[PDB]
Amino acid sequence: PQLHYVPYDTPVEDVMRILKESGTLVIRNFLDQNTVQKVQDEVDDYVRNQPSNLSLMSKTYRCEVLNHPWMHAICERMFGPTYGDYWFNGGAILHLEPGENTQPIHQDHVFYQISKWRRPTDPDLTINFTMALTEFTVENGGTRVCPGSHLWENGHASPAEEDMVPVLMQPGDALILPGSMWHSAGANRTSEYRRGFATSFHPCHFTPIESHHHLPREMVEEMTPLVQKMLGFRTLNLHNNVKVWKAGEGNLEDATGL
Amino acid sequence: PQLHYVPYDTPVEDVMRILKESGTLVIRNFLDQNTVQKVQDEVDDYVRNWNPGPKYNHDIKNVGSKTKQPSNLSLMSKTYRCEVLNHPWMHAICERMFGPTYGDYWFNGGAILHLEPGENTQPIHQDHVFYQISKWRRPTDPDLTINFTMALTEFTVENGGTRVCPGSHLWENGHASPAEEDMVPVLMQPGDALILPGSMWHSAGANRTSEYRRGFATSFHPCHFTPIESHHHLPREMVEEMTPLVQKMLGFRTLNLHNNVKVWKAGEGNLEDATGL
Ligand SMILES: C=C1C[C@@]2(O)[C@]3(C)CCC(=O)C(C)(C)C3=C(O)C(=O)[C@]2(C)[C@H]2C(=O)O[C@@H](C)C(=O)[C@]12C
Ligand SMILES: O=C(O)CNC(=O)C(=O)O
Ligand SMILES: O=C(O)CNC(=O)C(=O)O
Ligand SMILES: [Fe+2]
Ligand SMILES: [Fe+2]
Repeated sequence: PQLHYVPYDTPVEDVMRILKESGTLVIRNFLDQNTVQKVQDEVDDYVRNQPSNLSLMSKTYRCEVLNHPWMHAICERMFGPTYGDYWFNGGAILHLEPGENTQPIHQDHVFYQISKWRRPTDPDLTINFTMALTEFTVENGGTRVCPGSHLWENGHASPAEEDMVPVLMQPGDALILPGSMWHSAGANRTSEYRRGFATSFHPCHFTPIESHHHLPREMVEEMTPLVQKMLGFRTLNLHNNVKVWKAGEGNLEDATGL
Repeated sequence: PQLHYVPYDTPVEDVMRILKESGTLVIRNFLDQNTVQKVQDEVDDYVRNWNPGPKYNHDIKNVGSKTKQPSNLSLMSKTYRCEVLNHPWMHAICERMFGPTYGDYWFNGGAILHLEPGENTQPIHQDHVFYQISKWRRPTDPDLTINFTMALTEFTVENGGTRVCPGSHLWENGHASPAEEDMVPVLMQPGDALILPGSMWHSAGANRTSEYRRGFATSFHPCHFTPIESHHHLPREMVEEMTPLVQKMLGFRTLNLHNNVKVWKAGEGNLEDATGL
């Protein structure tokens, strides 16, 4: 167990092996700097002086970020074998004000009640992709992980604060956070904001944190068929090819003429 | 255990008690006959199957293309969505079965259960089999889903009335299905309903009569599970006429987990706020 910084061209099989062994990693140059700027600009345009879904606020988020090949290559190998389809769970902007204290160390899957039935050898209930807007430093509250704690049994006490390993990222790097990885944001002891944005996916049989059916139709039709399924507009296929999120007998996209 | 037939005014505690011991039961007079007949009429009025007259009628113009495929029961039948889904027995049981562990529940799926004459016996199964998380679940854990099978026609042994195996909900997950001789047919009049948790081994019988065995099913499951059916193709006029309870059941409102954490949100607010319900 150890925090690994790997390049963008790392083989997918190496990321999964590091994910199983260490429970987290950082994929550098996950997004290019211009995509990092576009999503912040689009969010700033929407909430120009209340924030809603990131896919509603940012065209780059729903058209570019949610089509990221790394997110889908990882999610396919993590959820595919057991659950079949996956879809978008939630997405937020992670903005730390200067002077913010250390966030409590937690696992993301704690709000799944079925996580208590889960065993550390089972596939994760959700996975998070935390992408850096500003740089992440140990002093501005960058996310801290506890490599290997994803294998701890249910009910294991949170890691001690001294066992937390800060994650250092340039803008565009991504930290991969499976739902079982103990982690928390640090205390921003600097004068500037530490800003990041995240995506999360989970099995299609799980209800997402966010619904996207308040989004206008043109916003939906400009999405790829993959992102449309991610955001809850297409019927999902379980591993047995039994279908959930159906429209009576047929597909939801056929009933809505997507 | 034993298959219990209980009257409508049975206390809620006794019903959940029976569900814990035997894993299933029937509530007599769950619905009145006229209500379940309204659902069928509304379904027939939506599908609009061609009904051949007494003799050939020399049809030329406007032939065919009238029949629609069956959609959600909440879309086809106003009685289903405006009355059946507000049933106090469904919500009393779902509250006590899902509330303490999952918080909110919502609609999972409906079904038109019509057994053809000569239909053979259905494989004996558990309804929660299509939840992969059922392999992690213990028999003492709460159920992953519950089904309410309401009879439209009479349910008999010969017409393939649903069979249950009382107590089989407590078997370990690796347990083989019950033998055919273990199954207990469920005899029901129109309006009765079979209460069917996801862990109860059951199956439709062979319909060895010349008439259809007809009925309707509702199912609910915890709010953190994705329902079989989506209802977001439904017209907005339809959603406005459902109760706030049914709007939450059919996926138009934000759901609350047990720890007051919200899922099915609209960004940071409620879905019903972003849609202006
Ligand atoms: C909005 C959320 C909900 C999320 O904050 C929730 C469930 C929010 C409420 C919580 O009790 C905690 C603090 C336990 C929590 C997490 O700890 C997460 O981690 C989650 C699951 C986030 C996550 O994992 O990914 C980011 C992108 C995100 O938007 C997510 C889905
Ligand atoms: O913002 C961060 O660095 C970490 N945030 C979380 O883990 C969270 O919000 O669940
Ligand atoms: O039709 C019946 O009596 C029982 N049906 C089922 O168990 C089913 O459709 O899953
Ligand atoms: Fe987190
Ligand atoms: Fe069944």
